Amino acid sequence: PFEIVFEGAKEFAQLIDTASKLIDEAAFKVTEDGISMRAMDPSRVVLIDLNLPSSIFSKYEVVEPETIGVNLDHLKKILKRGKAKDTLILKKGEENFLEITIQGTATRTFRVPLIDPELPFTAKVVVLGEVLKDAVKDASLVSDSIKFIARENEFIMKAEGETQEVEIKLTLEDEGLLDIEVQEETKSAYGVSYLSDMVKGLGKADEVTIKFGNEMPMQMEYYIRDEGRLTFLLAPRV
Amino acid sequence: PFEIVFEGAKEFAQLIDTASKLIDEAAFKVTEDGISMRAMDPSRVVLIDLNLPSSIFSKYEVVEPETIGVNLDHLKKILKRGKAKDTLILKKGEENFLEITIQGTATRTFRVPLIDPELPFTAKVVVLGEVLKDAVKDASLVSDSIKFIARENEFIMKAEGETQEVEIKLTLEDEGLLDIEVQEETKSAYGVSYLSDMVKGLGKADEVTIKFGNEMPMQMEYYIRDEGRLTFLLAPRV
Amino acid sequence: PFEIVFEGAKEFAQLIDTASKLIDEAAFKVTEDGISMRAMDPSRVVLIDLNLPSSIFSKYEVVEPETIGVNLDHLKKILKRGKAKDTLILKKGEENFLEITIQGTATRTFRVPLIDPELPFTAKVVVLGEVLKDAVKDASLVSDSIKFIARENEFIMKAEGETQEVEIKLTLEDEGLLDIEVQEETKSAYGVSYLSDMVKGLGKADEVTIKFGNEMPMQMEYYIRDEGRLTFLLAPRV
Repeated sequence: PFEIVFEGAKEFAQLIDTASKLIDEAAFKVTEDGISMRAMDPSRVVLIDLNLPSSIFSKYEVVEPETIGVNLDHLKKILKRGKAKDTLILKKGEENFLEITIQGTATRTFRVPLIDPELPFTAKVVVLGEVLKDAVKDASLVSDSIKFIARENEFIMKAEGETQEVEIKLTLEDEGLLDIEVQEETKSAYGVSYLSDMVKGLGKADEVTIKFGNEMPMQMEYYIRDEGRLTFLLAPRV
Repeated sequence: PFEIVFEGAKEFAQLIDTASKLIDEAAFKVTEDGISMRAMDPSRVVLIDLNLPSSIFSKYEVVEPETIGVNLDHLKKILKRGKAKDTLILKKGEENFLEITIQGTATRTFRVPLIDPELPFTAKVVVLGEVLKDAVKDASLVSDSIKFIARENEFIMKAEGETQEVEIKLTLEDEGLLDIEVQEETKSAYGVSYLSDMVKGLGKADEVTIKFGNEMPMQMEYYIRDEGRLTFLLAPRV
Repeated sequence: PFEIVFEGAKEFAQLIDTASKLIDEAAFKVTEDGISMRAMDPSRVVLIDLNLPSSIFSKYEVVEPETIGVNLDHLKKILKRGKAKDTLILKKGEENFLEITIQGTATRTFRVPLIDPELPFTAKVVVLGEVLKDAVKDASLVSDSIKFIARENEFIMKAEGETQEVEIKLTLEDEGLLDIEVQEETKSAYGVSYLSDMVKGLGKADEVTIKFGNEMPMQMEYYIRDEGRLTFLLAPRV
């Protein structure tokens, strides 16, 4: 059982929506420390790891820890009913139901039924969210895959298509590149469709840390409310 | 014959649009006191009564009273051509045509051809438009019908679906509930689809008066420009 | 070869988009004086003449003049990736490729492959863009053709449909009419679908000069960045 209060329903809705683009259903582990969730998309190409610490909730009361399963598609619809200034209350008792209350000008309570990484990276780059998002959109216009190239103090994203091509270079002098630590020239390619969903909802000024290796998965992480952690693991493109 | 001037074309367009969601054609009675119109939707579940007093028009000149029939679908298209700061001029002479002039940066004149409740309520509630609108949208996500429950100083709207449920409670202490007069516990259910169209265009801060009774129709009314009156009569759901 | 820099990617994207509504592919003549392009739509009803002088570019370097052909549909997609504050760089070397760089928070470079009026008008009218645009939209609601009537100090646009009609009159006293020079009463009709695309992107306060004659083509022109010239020649409706 628990009672968790989050200020800013819209923000929470956004997070869930992002997750729903890849995940249809998932189990949320609710502990005294926070809420965590891990799952893979249907194609088993993306792994998503979310952690929301109790510190981002205006009230976090967990009587006894518990894991709950929910349909994200159904969950998002309800959460999208909340506004930016609305407070969201998540409550769970004995029954297999989740009580979702949107409190604003009035109190609206929904009742929804509940259902039942150690990689040797050789490159780490920290870029601004705006840059990452633009790069992914540019690439989608030319190809279905985007190549990541990381060299000493240099980060490049390229996409090659039938007859078109796009390239985004970045150096320490650039405002988009905050940090870069490369042990050796690193390159690999990933599916643009996946990255599109991943960079969905991503802020403009938020810092995104990307780690990857030659022909190996990419790890992407950024924070929500500075404390919440959203980590993605994306397999390379065959 | 007449010449009626309304300041704010967009506002008028909005009113007509709302009406067009339920009504396809209707007769407008134009008298020296104002413009009135009454009609039922195709399913005969909703009755709409509109009254626009001469006081909301910047100029209201009626030479001789007259009833005119018009296709609301055609009417709305033209009215939607007007902006928020545009002045609307409605003129009618001898012929079976309505002259609609949108006056803004230029004068644009359209010519369109013309075509040819005593209930024993036991509950009256006055709520803010924002509350009513949110409640209807919440409910549409779970069911096709919404239950209205009114008790002494307590108003509740519930919707029960396959496995989901939504509930919105309201008390005098709530900002959404402005007034409540109940003679005895009153309950009934109505179709959400109808209420959706009815609460369409409804303001956020405007006061809506709802009157109903056990398993009987609901009367809903609110004002336009504080003087204009829009009254709906909605049959209970079978 | 050349290197042309334009401040405000979005603005350029808009111009190209407008052109793409009528033209699918076209050759741009790049000279030391500026960039010009002339082409006809598929139905051969509209001729478009564009001239962008070097003065509207923040940097205009043309080593050797050159004509380049491009698919506007492909071009617009890429240009739409630019924001209002982005700088656009167009570069061409030896190969049959156009290098398009959007420079903002980061530098994104696209590589796209390159592919290979003396009328006796009797009426000239200068009207505000807002008026022209509203008039075209009003007319599209009633007919597929709009009639232009120009008399001494009087300009009228009419559209007659099955049973509806629209009319927009303009005099020197009107704010929408800036100037009018008529040698004799002039009238002709044009296709609304074409005018819709032509008035696409057209500003609200920009001055549009229209010249036409009895049952003859209409010439429409307005400026982009006060220096750029966009001229349309529209054949009368049969």
